[PDB]
This record gives sequence, structure tokens and C-alpha cells, in this order.
Amino acid sequence: DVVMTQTPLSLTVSLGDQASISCRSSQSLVHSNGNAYLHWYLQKPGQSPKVLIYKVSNRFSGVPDRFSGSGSGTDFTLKISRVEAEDLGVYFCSQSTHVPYTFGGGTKLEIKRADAAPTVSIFPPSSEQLTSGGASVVCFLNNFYPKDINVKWKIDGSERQNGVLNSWTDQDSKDSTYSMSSTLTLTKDEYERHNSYTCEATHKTSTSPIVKSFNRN
Amino acid sequence: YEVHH
Amino acid sequence: LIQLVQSGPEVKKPGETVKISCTASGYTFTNYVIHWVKQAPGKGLKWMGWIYTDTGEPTYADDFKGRFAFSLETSANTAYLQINNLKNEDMTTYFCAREAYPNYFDYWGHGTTLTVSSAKTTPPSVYPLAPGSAAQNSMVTLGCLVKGYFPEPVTVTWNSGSLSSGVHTFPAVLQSDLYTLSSSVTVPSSTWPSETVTCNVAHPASSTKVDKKIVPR
Repeated sequence: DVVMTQTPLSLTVSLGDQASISCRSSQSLVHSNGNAYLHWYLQKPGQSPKVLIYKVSNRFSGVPDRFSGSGSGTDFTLKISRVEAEDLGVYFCSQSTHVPYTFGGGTKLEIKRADAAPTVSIFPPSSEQLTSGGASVVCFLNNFYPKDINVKWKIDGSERQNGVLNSWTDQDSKDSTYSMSSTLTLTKDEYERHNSYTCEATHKTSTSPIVKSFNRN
Repeated sequence: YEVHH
Repeated sequence: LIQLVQSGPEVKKPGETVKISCTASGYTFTNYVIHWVKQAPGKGLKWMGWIYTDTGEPTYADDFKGRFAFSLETSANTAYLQINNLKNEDMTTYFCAREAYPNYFDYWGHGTTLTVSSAKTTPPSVYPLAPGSAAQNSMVTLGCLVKGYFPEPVTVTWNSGSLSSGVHTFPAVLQSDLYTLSSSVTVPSSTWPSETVTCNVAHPASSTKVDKKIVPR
């Protein structure tokens, strides 16, 4: 198969700035008819991919002029001038010169926004869950930027690792932030062994952990 | 179709 | 307006057969080639093959020759993908795509998600997430814990759809063959608990709908 290698895997661009994505093919994409059937698609979170550029440099109908493709042979570039928030998601290069048709691995475009500290909320288990013999302690780390964050659970001062499940949102189309949930699931008996439950966030926006805690008692 | 088809 | 529409989410046991549909509207169906594209792991794309809508002749990528079959109902403007003897690795999203005459994909289906699992349909347990009673702030964050369901999806709304600002719902995490997610809503603290906040959870597969008021502890 013709292997399509994209670089970088991710890039962070400020609004109004220019993004540049590289695609290298394992064989020339120059068809016997002299054209290169190298295309660019954008896939937004939860959506199907949509074509931006076909045959190296042709803009699909309704694609803004700030998207431009160039290159020849094995080396191609997509340039996105004047980046806008709704540009975020995963860009794919694809070739159809050769069968099978192939895709690059994707490049994630992240919008740079101002640093935003996570809003941390901790929730004790509900009375309804506890009757079931289960105890889920839920921590939201909401609307933060940049993306990198670390969550730590502490129970009466001791770090807890087992029974923690994390879930991350994609970058938000409206405010360019990320959100994360962290859920510690114990038995009701395990939960009632301890008093003080702490969700600690480590983020660029603070030299100290950003903490929310509660006492069972 | 330009190619294949 | 040209559209490709696909059949709804599928949930199968290993070794079973599934047949997904792709219905085209707004153009002469038999004048364009239909392709099938799999969402590869790490949210890559993988070309499966094409089918000529005028002759019904399919062309498969090597990895899809064994268990995969493309078919047409041209009088219904419909292309089918049949997968036999389902495997765990078949569990992903499948897109159909129309091929433009310059040999790029111009219109895509929204995708069909295929779950491959031995699990039984299980309605979620829906738990309110209210802050620890002891704490007091300008905004308050509330939540809805949607625990132990199968299969995907659930639909989570707040106040029957009337609360949409300041909501996000985390992707489900799969533990012991069951899904769990939480949904976060943020409202002015002056409005809670005076203005009731209700999470609305629908699980189509188990025909369940639950309203859970978030009552202060």
C-alpha cells in the first residue's frame, strides 16, 4: 500500500495565525496522466470527514481561500492562513492515484486561547448509589486551557490510584477549552472506612494543586 | 471520472 | 442538496452478521461510485473498497476481501455493507462516501457505529451529583452520574432541553462490559436550589427514560 506520513501529529495555532501540515507518500502520487490525486480532509469531533483540497491545490466548493495546498511527487503541504476556531479537529491527507486509496494518520489542530484554570467540583456518592452497595466519588475539571493536566485522588492524606477512571472532552468549538471527569469507584464499605476525600488538579495556571475536598462526616 | 473508473 | 444517510447504531455479538445501509439523495445514484471507509484505531481512516452503482461490481481492499460484502438496491438509491462472522476488531464507525469525478470523496455519510460485545442490554442507574452539604460562590456546578449501562448511546439533557448553556457530557468509559458517563451543568448559584435542576436520561436500547432532580444534600 502507499504509506502516507503526516507531520506534525498535533499543532497549536493562535486565531488569525497560519498552520502548515506536511504529508509524505511512500511512492510518487504523480499518476500516469501527470496529475497527483492528493487530497486534504478535515474531520471535526463526532462528524464525518469533509474535503477541503483535492488534486494538491484545488479548493472544494465553499472552502475559504485561506486553505491552500501545494507540493509534487512525494511531498505535499496544506497551509491554513488566518486560522479560525472552527478550523479545529483532525486533518487527513489522502491519495487516490494508487489502489488501494490510503490516508495519512491525521494531524490534530488545537486552537491557542488564553490560559484558563480548571473549575474543580467534587461530588460525594449519592444516597441512592450507597443503598446499592457502591460509592462513586466524581470530580469535574471544567473549561481549562492548555490541555495538559494531572488529577490525583487522596483519601485521608493517602494517594489512591486503583478504581479511578478518567474521561476527556475534545477541545470545545465555542470557548477553545478542555474538560475532564475523574471518577473514583469504591464499595460502600471501602468509602465508609475513610473521612476526607480530595480531588487535586495540577495545571499550568497554578504552582499549587487546585483542590476540592469534602468530609464524609 | 479521471482515473480508475 | 446532496445527502448520504446511514442506518443507525448496531450492537452485535461476536460471530454474528450485520448489514449497514447508505442511502443517497439529490443526484442520479447510478452516475457516482460509492466507497466504504472504516474509522481506524487512534481515530485514523482506512479505505475498505468501492462499488460501481451502474454495474454493482465491488472492489475490496485486501484486508476486507474475506468477511465483507458490498451490495446495492439501486431503485432505493441504497448501498449496503455486510460484515459476516463479526470480530472484536470490527467494533468501530463505518462511513460511506461518494467519489467526485476528480477522484476525491465529496459527500460522506454521518457514519454507523458497530458495537461487538457479549453484554446484555442493561439500563443505566442515574445518580444526582450535588455538592457536599458543608460548602457554600457566583456559579454552582451540578452533575448527573449515568452508571452501568449497555449498549451506547444514552441521551442526557438538563431541564428537558431548556438548560443547554454551561453543559457538557463526558464520553462514556467501558469497565466490565458496562458503560458509565457523567454530565456537568453550571448555573448561577442564586438560582439553586430555588430553580429546580433536573437531568433527563434516555437509554433507547432498554426503552428507559429517567428524570432525576438535583436536590441539595
